[PDB]
Amino acid sequence: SKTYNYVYSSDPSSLNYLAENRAATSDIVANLVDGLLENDQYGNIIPSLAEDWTVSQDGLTYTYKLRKDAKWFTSEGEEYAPVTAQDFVTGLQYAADKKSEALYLVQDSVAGLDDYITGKTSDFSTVGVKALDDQTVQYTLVKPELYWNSKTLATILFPVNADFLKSKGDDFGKADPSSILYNGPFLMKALVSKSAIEYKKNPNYWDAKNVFVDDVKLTYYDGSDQESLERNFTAGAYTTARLFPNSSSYEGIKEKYKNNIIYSMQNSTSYFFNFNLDRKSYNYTSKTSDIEKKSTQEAVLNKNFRQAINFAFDRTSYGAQSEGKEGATKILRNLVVPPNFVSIKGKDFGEVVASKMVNYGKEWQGINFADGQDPYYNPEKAKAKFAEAKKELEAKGVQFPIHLDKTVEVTDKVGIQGVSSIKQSIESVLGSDNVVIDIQQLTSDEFDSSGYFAQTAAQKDYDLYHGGWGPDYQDPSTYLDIFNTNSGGFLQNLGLEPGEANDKAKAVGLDVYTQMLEEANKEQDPAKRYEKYADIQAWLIDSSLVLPSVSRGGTPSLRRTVPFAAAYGLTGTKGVESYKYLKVQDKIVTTDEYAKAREKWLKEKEESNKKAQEELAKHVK
Repeated sequence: SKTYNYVYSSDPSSLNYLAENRAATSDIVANLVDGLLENDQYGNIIPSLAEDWTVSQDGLTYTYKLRKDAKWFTSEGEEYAPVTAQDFVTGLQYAADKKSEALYLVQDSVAGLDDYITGKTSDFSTVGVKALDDQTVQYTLVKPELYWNSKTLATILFPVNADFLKSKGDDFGKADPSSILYNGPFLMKALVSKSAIEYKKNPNYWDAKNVFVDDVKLTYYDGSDQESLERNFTAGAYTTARLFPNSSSYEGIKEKYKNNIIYSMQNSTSYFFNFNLDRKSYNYTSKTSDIEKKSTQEAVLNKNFRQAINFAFDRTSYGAQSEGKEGATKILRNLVVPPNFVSIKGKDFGEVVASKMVNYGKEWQGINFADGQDPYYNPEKAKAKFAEAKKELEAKGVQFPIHLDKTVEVTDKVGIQGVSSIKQSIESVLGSDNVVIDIQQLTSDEFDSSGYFAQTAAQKDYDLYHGGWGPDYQDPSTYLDIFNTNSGGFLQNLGLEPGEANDKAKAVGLDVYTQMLEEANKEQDPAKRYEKYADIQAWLIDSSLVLPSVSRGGTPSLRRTVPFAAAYGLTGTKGVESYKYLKVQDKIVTTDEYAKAREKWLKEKEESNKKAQEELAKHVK
């Protein structure tokens, strides 16, 4: 038997792929449930449960033909029932009925779905998903979406068996392998909080031939023993290992593995810092007075203040805490939309955003948004912006310094160094008589419930947050919509609730931002549409409501995985998240072997993408 062994860091709150928008859930379910389409090794969208599909000439009707040999299985591997088109009707009705946190992916796209979710109608037969027969599912959209098929790689568009769902009721989708049915490459054999996630290859999966490992075992990793990754790799227990050049052990590791260290490419997941614009919870704070809390509440609404923090935040120093001195810039990401995410007549998105910055003030003159460098850090600009913020805030009675709470997990030693670097950088540039970053070290449970797994904006217990977005579909709106005041998926992390559009959101212009998103979304020509989203991304950078930080990837590893065997996707949950396609080998890959494979993959990706674009036209009516 061939096994992949490594670690995981995030336990899921549930397995409810229809109701969750957290990667903690979809990273797991990517291995357990398939949707209509998936990815190949090159990022092409290829058949999954749907063996064929058509789109109408007006772009509003998508029809999918499901393969007859796809079945649902229990967690023990027993066949439950064939997959049918009705399962996609069931899945969408359930996502709507449960008010899924990912409803923004479909609520404004599928005909009638907004009316049903919001109570304008009560009958799901008016919603644009239909099972025409057992093998044929048909979606009806409100407007054309060239990116619609990419959306089927998001879990809210995955199927569910209605009888199983009914039998389970509120038990459906709990963090228990028996809470869902399986139609994907693996069965979940173990899901143990703070201990293990274990997958077993499903021998009767419709595409079992493309699953090259029989078992996947992930041991819980809390960040307290970073040397354990290479230690267990070298002992033969892990298949891969992420290296930490700051560790005392790195000198010896690099001498042993001089020809084996492999750096991954930066990918489309973007991280950024944001502020809590309407903080309600103060369990984790170093502030002791209402004047301090009100002073911070006022400061985070002040644009000059946010820009001063932006220009005082040394991203190189931050990156160096995990990547070491020489690799410090390899992870840096300077927009929310990756600069190469789309192109506009051959110009990259980030270049167009840079072009738009000329209208947002001298403080952005000459900015370059390329990955892998820090265009923000600028102490003299930061100090000048802060002086302006301080005059504005003092006129309101604000007391200085402004204390900003940032949380970190007590066991997460690299994360503690990261946040310590941001404290040092900001306080060094602006002065601790002006800003203090108060680091709150929390237990796992406290870190989870005040942050990523908080269920309301009111439970967010911090002034600064560091989270990120993985794109759900191939359009800049997947990133830029997450701050809109009507339905933004990231709004709670800013302390705001979708719908409200309250005084604080208006104070920082997020209502204007939301209106801009609405206008840009109406544009159907891709070049024009992308140009409008570039202006929207420029507005957001200028607003400094986000402080772009890092991406995933760009990091060193040792590997016994076969280079570029796995699936890859720019968006969705069927790429690197999936252990389908992945292969393991005995030999530790060399840097030179990886480089040769990378150049081969880069060349083949362009050829394959061109073929894929050709194949697309055969599907119109």
